[PDB]
Amino acid sequence: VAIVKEGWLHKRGKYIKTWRPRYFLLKNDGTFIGYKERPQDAPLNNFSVAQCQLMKTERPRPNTFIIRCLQWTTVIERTFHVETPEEREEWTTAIQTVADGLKKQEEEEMDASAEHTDMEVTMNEFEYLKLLGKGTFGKVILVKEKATGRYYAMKILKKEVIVRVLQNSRHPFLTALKYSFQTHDRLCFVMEYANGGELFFHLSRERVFSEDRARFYGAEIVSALDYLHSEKNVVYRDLKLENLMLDKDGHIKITDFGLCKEGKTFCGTPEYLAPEVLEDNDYGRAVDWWGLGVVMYEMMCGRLPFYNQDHEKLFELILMEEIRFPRTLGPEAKSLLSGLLKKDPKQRLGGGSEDAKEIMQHRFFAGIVWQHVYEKKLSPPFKPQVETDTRY
Amino acid sequence: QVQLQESGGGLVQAGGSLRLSCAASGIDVRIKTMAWYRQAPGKQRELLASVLVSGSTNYADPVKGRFTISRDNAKNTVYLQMNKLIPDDTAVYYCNTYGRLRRDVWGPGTQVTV
Ligand SMILES: *Cc1ccc(CCNCc2ccc(-n3c(-c4cccnc4N)nc4ccc(-c5ccccc5)nc43)cc2)cc1O
Repeated sequence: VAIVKEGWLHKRGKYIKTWRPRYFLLKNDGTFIGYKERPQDAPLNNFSVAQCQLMKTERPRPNTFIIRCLQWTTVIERTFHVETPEEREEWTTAIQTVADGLKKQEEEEMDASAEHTDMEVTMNEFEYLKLLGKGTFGKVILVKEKATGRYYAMKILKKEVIVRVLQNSRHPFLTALKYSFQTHDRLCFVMEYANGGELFFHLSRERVFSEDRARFYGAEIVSALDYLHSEKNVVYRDLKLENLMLDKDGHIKITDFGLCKEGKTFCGTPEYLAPEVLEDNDYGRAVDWWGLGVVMYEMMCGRLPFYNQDHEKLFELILMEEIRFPRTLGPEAKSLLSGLLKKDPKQRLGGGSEDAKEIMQHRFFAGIVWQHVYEKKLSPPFKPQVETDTRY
Repeated sequence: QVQLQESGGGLVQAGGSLRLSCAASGIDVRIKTMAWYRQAPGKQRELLASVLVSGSTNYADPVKGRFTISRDNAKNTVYLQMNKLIPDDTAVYYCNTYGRLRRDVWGPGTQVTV
């Protein structure tokens, strides 16, 4: 893979500074990646421009352009600003070209490799039941499939901002896409909805999970993330307690309900943001291991490792303050949490080339048979009180 | 202009035969799976036959043995030989590539009636 264009751009930030100078590489494989300075010599699809849509604007700043991509079921936007209108032209152009190049090669390849795959549901099929979320480009609502009584989450996006179940992720602890359909003006993703309750609620009612209970949920999270990282080459970047639910049997479900994007007040939950995300530094697989660390700290201590009602002070704590533990935590748990919450992503547990393997080899998870974790052969320490039972 | 153009339709006495031809201009039939389809007034468009780049053919049951799909690499064209035809064959006939199929792009089609 070769560099196709490179140079400085102001990158809009959502957390601290608003506009930050970053040195960006555009590569022929589609990756468009920014760095704090000219970097001196695995790729994540999060940073791909493939199938992007490019738009020019003049607010807030002149000479700004926006890359907009549908990543799985989420519309994400990357906003940028240069000094001259000509500069913008060269960038949007360089980006379109790489992107068209990728579409072209890909279509040619599947045209040539199609194997009698040359073959040829709607709103009314569903009962609305509750808004799960709202955002720039659409909403997420709880629905009941009328024909079956089964409950789903439907993500409803505005089709204009954009313009698949055979391409699902076969991992048990991720949210599966059930159906995907479009209307005259909408694009709709029907995805599983766990009915074991929200882990945030379960944790709240119980005050704390024991180390063995947290170990079970962590193993299942670690397994879902290893899969995202290594099978799909994507970072989740969205790990928080409120995005963890339980299925009927007590196994983890990581939700896929996010819309738009987060971040005086912040438009979401900032207490799980990794340092490098706050600083708009470059980030990779290791941000999800930081979120793991915050989630398991919360499970085993019954409170966040860093909190303040002022997000500014919270941000300071996350970047600067050393982790403190309750007296009742053991050393194996303290070792895992302190390694996952290393502020420098390069020295974080999981931040090396081995990624998830480092975490599964940590002594905290000794004895966990990861093949059995993947196969739901582990026995849940808690069975929610419940199939189509609206208990929660 | 890149496109596919079907030709060779018309009326024929049942049990007759017909050769439909799909002229790709702007596309390389040699690099693509090509298929033939048909659609009748009240019905959904029906996949009929495919020919992979190797040349491997394949046909759907209603037409197994009666129709043959062939690719003339030299002539950048696909062909569908229609033998021992039936009223239930009456329809508009389209040819297509995988990519155009998934984008719902179609040439003009040619109408056939038994
Ligand atoms: C401020 C802010 C907030 C949020 C974001 C982006 C957050 N996106 C969250 C995300 C990421 C990946 C996936 N994902 C899943 C998945 C994850 C968890 C549970 N269930 C499921 N299904 N599966 C896939 C497959 C592919 C991809 C993908 C990613 C990038 C590019 C192409 C494909 N993603 C997922 C779900 C949710 C950014 C920001 O700035």
